[PDB]
Amino acid sequence: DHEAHIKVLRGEPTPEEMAALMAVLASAGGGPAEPVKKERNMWGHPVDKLRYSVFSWQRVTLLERTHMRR
Amino acid sequence: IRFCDSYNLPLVFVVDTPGAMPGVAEEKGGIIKRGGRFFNAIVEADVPKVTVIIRKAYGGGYAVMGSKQLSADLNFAWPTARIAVIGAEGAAQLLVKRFPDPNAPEVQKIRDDFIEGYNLNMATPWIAAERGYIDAVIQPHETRLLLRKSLRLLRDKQNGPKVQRKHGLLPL
Amino acid sequence: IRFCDSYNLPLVFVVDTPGAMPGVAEEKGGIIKRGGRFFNAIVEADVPKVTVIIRKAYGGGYAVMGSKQLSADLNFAWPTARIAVIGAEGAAQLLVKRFPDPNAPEVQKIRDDFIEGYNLNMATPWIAAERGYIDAVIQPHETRLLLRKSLRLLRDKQNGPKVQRKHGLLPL
Repeated sequence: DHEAHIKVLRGEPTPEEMAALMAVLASAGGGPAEPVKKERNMWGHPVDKLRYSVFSWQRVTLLERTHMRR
Repeated sequence: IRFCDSYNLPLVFVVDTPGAMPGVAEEKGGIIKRGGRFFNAIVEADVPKVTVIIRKAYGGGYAVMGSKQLSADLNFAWPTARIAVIGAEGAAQLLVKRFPDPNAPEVQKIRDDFIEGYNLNMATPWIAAERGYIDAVIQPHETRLLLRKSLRLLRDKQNGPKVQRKHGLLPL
Repeated sequence: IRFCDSYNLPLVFVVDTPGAMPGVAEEKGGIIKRGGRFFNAIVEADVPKVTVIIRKAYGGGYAVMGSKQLSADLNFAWPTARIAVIGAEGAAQLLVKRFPDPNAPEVQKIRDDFIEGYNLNMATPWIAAERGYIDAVIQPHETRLLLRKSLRLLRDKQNGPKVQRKHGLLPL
């Protein structure tokens, strides 16, 4: 067991106060956890709009890396 | 260094060195070319480079261990840092070999007073700080969080201008 | 090789070698990494690579001196070429490591017969030629004009597929 739990550091609520608290906190939860449906779409990415010198090293370290990083 | 650069790992240099090892066996073992490759690798690399000097940074040790002049990005020193071309003892020998002999404690006194003056005025953080060869002299307890701040800033470093070509040439 | 590749000079390899020099002094001197760097450089180079074997090409000498397997472009051999994993005497020596009685006349007869057979059937141009490890066996007088024709063909060589990246790493 290595999840970080909610801790009541001070105070001792009754079961009904604990239930009210946890229901409120869960309603205040951040919604869906993360946007797992996010999809890669590199069309018109800003790095493709830059002018690069034909001998520019940023062709390797900026342009190519941005296209290839996954 | 070359491996870390290929895999985009930032480099942290923690410096406390008199520099290259002197001696005939080191010369014959190729210390010039191996130090050359060390200098080459550190300038070649594109990753963020941050340096913390703890005591000694003499000569080639200063230069190679992520000095700003060799393209390190951020340079910090603890107040114990000593940045110089040569240590006090080496400069003292260079001085006193001009006297005919250590013929009396006169020469000892001359050495000791030179060494005191040199460790107070030369081999210090403060000249390099005045000139901006190092970006800051810091209290040692700052180091961990300062490295966090620095490498957050440097996260997206783009190294240039550099001319793309087949490759650079190492001293080999 | 790295310099020549950097300045686009074609490479001509002219081979007559038993391979790496054996011994404790060479091993301690770094022969493994230095050979590794020779291999690395020869494969890294994009320039045209042409090879002529004159006599011996044993082991790593064969491999490193512009073998086709290490991406040499055209490979020729004189009829005196001898391409093998080990020379006849080294093969005979391990032969005689078993049933070792090296003082007897009969084992010296066995060595002589083995060396004769090996230099007739194994350490030759012909196995490599029949497998296509080399592109041709040539009369020695052809070499100059054949080098001209070959490097004219290879003049516009494009080496690929290669994945562009910061750099290649090498044993260092």
